[PDB]
Amino acid sequence: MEKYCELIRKRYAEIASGDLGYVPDALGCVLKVLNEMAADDALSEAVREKAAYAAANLLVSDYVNELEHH
Amino acid sequence: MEKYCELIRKRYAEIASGDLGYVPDALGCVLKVLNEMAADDALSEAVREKAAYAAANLLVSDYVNELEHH
Repeated sequence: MEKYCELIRKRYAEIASGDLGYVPDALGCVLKVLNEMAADDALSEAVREKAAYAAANLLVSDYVNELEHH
Repeated sequence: MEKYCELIRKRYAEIASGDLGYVPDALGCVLKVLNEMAADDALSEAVREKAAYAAANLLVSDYVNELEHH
């Protein structure tokens, strides 16, 4: 937990405490956000690429059934 | 796979084909990128928050041992 920036640590504490809700489909949640960023022309190409690669790598991994997760 | 943007589908095909490398720690890879974005003052606060929330949610989920991953 220590390696994460302040904002992630804050929001982690808030999900855990019930100040924020929790999304049980946690892999789906990360894929949704990474997909939005990858597609966001308002973001730099470097940022879009970083998001895209992490998403693609997760899909090709065995953590997700990339055809049928959602 | 169909719901993802073109960039993610392209990079997925490239990891799968060997035009790009693969990162076996796929959950670590998504957490690293989300953490970089969450901390990036060059990105809008809305974008930072979307990245932070998805990362925090993944950490609190049981997909990752958030203290001891990596």
